[PDB]
Amino acid sequence: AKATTSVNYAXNLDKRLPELPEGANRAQILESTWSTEFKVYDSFGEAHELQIDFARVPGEVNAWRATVNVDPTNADATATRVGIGTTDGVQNSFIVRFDNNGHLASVTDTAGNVTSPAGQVLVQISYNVVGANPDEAGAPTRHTFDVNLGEIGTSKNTITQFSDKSTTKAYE
Amino acid sequence: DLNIPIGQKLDAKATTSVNYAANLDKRLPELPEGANRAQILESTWSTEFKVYDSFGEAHELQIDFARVPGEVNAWRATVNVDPTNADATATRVGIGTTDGVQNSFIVRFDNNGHLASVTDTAGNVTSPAGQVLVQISYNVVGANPDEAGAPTRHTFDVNLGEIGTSKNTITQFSDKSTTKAYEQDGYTLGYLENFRIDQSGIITGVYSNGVRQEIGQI
Repeated sequence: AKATTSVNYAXNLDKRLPELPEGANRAQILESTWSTEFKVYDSFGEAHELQIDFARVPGEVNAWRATVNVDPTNADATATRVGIGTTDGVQNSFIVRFDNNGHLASVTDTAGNVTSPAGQVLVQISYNVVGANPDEAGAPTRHTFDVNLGEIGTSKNTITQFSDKSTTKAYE
Repeated sequence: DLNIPIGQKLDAKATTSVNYAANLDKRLPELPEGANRAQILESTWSTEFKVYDSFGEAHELQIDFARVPGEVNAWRATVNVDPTNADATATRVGIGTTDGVQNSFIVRFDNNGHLASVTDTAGNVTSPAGQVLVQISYNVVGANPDEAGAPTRHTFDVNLGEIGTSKNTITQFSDKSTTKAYEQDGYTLGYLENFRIDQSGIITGVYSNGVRQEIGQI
C-alpha cells in the first residue's frame, strides 16, 4: 500500500473492432469499447478504482480514444484529467495511435502535445480524492498518477493493436 | 539481465511466401473460342487459401482456374485477395513485378502434365526451366498510408513449383482436381506458453500460434 506513483498497461487491443457511426446507441458503443478496471491507492491508504475505456475512433484507422474515470460511479467529481505533460488545459481523454506493425506509435491528449518519436510513453492522471476523512485536505486537493503504456515500436510490456482477441489489462 | 516471461507476445509475421501446388482436371471439356458464361463455368475450378498481413489479419486469397478459350493445355488464373471486397483491395499478379499488370495470368502445361510456363498480361513470361514464382500484390485495407500517401500494399510470392516436375509443383494430370500442398510462412499474433527441451540441450519457447522459437542449448 503506497501512493501508486505508476500503473503499467500492456497486452493487445483487437484491430477488428468496428467504429461508432451516428453517435451509435448504447448497444453499439459497448460492441466497440474494450474496458479495463483496476484498483489503486492514494497517499493516505484508501482504495480507489481506475477505469479506462478503449474504443476505436470513427473515421481514423489504428487510432483509439481512451476515456479515464477514477471511481466511475462518481460522476462530475474527482474531475479526472489525463495529459502527457500539462494537466489543466486537458479533459479526461487521450487518443492513442498505432503503426502498420501493430506497435505503439503516439499518444495525443485533448490539446495538441504529442509524445516524443521514441522512448517510453507516460500519460499522467489527476483527480481530487474525497470520501470525508476526519482532518481536512482543503482546496480541491489532488493526486497525480502516471500511467505507463510501454515504449514505442515494441511489443515487450507494451500495448499492441493486432488482429486478435483483446487482452490489454493493467499490471503492477 | 534478459527476461523471458510466459505470456510474452510474438508479433505477427506477414506472409512473404506461399508454396502452393494443385492439380487441374484435364478431363474438363475444352472451351470453343467464344463460349457463354455457363460454359466457361463448367470448365473452371476455383479454390481459396489464407494469407496474413502484418497485423495478423487472415485474408482469403481466391484463385479461379478457367480454361483458355480454344487454346488447349492453357488455363487462366484470375487472382483476388478478399473476393467480397475485390475492388478496393485491387489485386495485381505479375512475374517480376506487380506494377502495370492485371490480376490474372495464364499457365501452360507440358505435354506430360507438368508445369510448362506462366505468362502474365504485361508479357512477362517465366524462363524455360527452374522454379516459377508469381508475385502477388493487393491493398491492405486497414493499413496506414505510406510516406507519400499511397494506401500501403502487402507483397508476396507464390511458388507453384519448378518447371517439369510434380509433387511440389502444380499439375494437369487427368482426373482429380484438388489442392495438393499449402505452406505459407506468415502467422498471427502469438503468446509464449511454455518451454520445451530437446534431446540435445536446445531449449525452445512455444507460442500460442504454434511458432516455436529457440533460445539456446546446454
